[PDB]
Amino acid sequence: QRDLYLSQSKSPPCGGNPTPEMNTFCRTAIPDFISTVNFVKKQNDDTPKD
Amino acid sequence: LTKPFGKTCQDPYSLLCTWFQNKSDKLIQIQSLIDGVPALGQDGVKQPDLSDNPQRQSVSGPLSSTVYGFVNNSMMVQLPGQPGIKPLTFANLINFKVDTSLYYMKHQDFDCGRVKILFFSFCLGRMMGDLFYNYVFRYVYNFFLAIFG
Amino acid sequence: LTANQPASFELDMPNFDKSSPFYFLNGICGTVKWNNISALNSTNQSDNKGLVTVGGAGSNSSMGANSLNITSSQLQTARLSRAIAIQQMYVTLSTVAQVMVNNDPAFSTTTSTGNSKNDFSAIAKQQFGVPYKSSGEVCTEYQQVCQTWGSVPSSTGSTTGVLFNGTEFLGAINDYNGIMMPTLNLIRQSKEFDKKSRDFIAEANAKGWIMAGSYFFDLVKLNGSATEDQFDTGTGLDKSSFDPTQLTKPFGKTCQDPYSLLCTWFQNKSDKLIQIQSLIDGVPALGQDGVKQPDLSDNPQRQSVSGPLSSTVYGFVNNSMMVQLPGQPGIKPLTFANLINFKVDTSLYYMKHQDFDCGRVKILFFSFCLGRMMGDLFYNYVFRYVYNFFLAIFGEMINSIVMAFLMIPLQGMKDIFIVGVQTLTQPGINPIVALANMGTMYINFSGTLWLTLLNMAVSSLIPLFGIFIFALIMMAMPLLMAWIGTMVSIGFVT
Amino acid sequence: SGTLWLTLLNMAVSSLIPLFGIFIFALIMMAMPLLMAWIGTMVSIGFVT
Amino acid sequence: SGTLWLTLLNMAVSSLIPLFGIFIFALIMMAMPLLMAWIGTMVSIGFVT
Amino acid sequence: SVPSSTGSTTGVLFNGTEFLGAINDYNGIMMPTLNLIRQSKEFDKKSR
Amino acid sequence: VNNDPAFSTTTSTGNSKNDFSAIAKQQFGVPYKSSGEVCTEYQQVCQTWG
Amino acid sequence: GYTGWAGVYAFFFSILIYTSMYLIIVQKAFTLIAHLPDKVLRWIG
Repeated sequence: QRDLYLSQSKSPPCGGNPTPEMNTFCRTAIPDFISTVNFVKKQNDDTPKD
Repeated sequence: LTKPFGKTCQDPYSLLCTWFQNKSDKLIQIQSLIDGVPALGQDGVKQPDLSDNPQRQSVSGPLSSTVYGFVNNSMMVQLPGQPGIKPLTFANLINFKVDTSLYYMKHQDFDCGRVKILFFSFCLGRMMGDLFYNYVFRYVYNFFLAIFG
Repeated sequence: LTANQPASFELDMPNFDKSSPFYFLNGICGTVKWNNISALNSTNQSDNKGLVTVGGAGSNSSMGANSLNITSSQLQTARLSRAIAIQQMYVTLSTVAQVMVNNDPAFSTTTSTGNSKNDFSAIAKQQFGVPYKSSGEVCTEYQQVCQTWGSVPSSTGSTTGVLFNGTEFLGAINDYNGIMMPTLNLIRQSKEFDKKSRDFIAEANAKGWIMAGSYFFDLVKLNGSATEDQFDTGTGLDKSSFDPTQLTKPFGKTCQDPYSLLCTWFQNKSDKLIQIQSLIDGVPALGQDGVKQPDLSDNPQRQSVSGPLSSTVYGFVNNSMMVQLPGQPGIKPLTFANLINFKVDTSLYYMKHQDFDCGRVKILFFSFCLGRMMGDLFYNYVFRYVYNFFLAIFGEMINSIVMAFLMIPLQGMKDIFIVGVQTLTQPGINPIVALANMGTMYINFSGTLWLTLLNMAVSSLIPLFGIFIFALIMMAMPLLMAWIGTMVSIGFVT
Repeated sequence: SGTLWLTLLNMAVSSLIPLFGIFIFALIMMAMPLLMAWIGTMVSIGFVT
Repeated sequence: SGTLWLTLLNMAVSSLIPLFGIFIFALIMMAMPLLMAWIGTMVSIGFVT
Repeated sequence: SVPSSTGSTTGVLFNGTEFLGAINDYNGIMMPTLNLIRQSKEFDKKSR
Repeated sequence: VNNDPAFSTTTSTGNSKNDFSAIAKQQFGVPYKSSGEVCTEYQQVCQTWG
Repeated sequence: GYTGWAGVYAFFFSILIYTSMYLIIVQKAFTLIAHLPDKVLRWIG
């Protein structure tokens, strides 16, 4: 969807007069989703270090 | 995934809707990959019961190629180890010959009563019948029955 | 052969090779299931190399009381006996089905001479017939016995010749039973007296005097024994199913699985399989009511399908189940049915047909009754259809549930105590064991009746009307609970 | 006693008009203690005598 | 016995189907004496043992 | 596979043992921890 | 009530980003654990506010 | 050999009467506590 939007960077909504959230979406890339899930770090954060 | 969308999309994922401009096709495709609807019919496989079910039924045909169906089918195979699942002692002793086909609402064709708006000929009676009964009542009833089974 | 044979087999109809393009059509016309014979699952030597022996005495088994010997081919044809019998069923019913299909004028794509009265009905040019008593008169109720097969009177303005004697279905049934009889005979090969009745005595000396109590029942069959046709049960063909609606299942606004290829082939026009459905149970070629799948059990209160509806497959089966063959009768009407009278009528809740005021809406030079069309479409054809469909189901539903909730005390108790008195009245018959058998029969009947009652009570979930079959179970709970408690307490005691 | 009980059963079953029979259902539930008392009286009387 | 009772209550609650929801009531009442006999058997057995 | 699924048959990308294989992996990784947990067992001094 | 932008006589002169929602310009916040991490279930002890 | 769940009900009754008999054995075995002293007193007394 973002590629289809950026290929049309002469027409709304990535162009013209975008609403701020749409402008932010057009600007920001798509981070990796699988790479961010990590159970060990989450459990370590939840558990007190003591 | 398709929760926010509607007449105007609401919480808690309004930002996804505004990104997609209130279009849900890219996510109903996700749903159809997840459990089938609607690329393989309006109703398909549901979330499997992963408990020890000796009478589990394998899904067959196109529904075999969905995530939930694949998990259900995988749950039945036996590993190279010797079997360790005990089927119920008497499944035919307790029988429930209950069929939901008795309460099926069929697809009726209504009289196409043509109205002629100047030079526009169309029967709103057939459209009303197909919409409110053949597609609203019928789908709701079939949805209840499908969950019921 | 030494491995455990499959417990159940299923044959989905039609059958097609996986290579054939019509594999998706597998199972549209129903499915039939049959179990295996218990002569192989038990511990029994079996091999194809040479001679094979069957087991009798030695353990607690369902086999015969004597050890017999047969050959590998004999036992091979023995384990296939169910398959051969069911295939004989299929081959003998094939002619009947072919005659029935050729009867239908709709299926006759060739030019037809009859137009409106030269035939019998829109589903059959020639009438199948209805059961007749041994008087030449119309046999409506089963209680008045029916023996012959007579054509319906001139209700359609003409009398077409019949094509059946009403004995094809029962002819297939007793053909199947006759084919089955040799296998059950071979499996049932004294039987009431065994030498092993003594084997405990010596073992008793191994225990001592205190253990003499646990031998009591042995002594009962020790001083009891000294002083002292059939039809197949457990075939499992009840589990078979046949849903006529699966033919029109895929069709819709845009058709979908499972049989979507049928819809695509017919270009989303199911006007040709609805004729199949009307041949099956008579909708919509003969009204919108038809006759649903008949229940095939001991139902002396069975009601025959009269008129053109008799010319459908389900109606024909229901009518054929009524005729009494020249052989001995086997169904006796319940000795007290007027005792439990139900004057429930569904006509009190029927919704009529109402004429609405024509709402005259005028377009430039067009004019139509929008109000009348809305009224007679949304209510006279949508609300009316749903309500009348629920009532139509409920009619035969409550008939059957009332029959089942009526049949417990009279039939069950009377028959069980009659057989108990019969076995007790013969001098020499052991009274303790006879009472024990009476009690176990009581327990079996009471429990299986309770489970069937639960099954139908669940199956009475029709909207707007099942709530009061529910209320029926609640109002009957005291009296029916008394009946079942009597039965189970008697069984436990005896 | 049992003829009256069967008449009650028939009436209750035949009270199946929609949207309103649930309260005849409430009536039978509410009267179940009273009917149970009376019917038990008469039936136990007959059983004893 | 009680774990299975709790899961029975869970599924009976989880039925709650619009229109076809009365099925759980019909089955539960037609089975309450029999299922109650089973569960009371189990519970009393455990209590004596 | 299933022949004539939509008029033709295609290759299968699994062996039906990926989910169960993951389950066995989880159980095998879990076993050392529970073994350390469980570590006489048929007799105790407290009983006396 | 003073926090509600709907009750403010003057309308927004900038982007909606500087605001929080259509009911609050400054958010109220939620309870937080003693470690300052997002508190969702009360069974986990939540002490501070953020 | 009992057909149907007649064997199931037999199983119910057998385990019920097993624990029942266990109970009466325990109860009539535990009566000596107050059963023997009285008859001992009958003996010497």
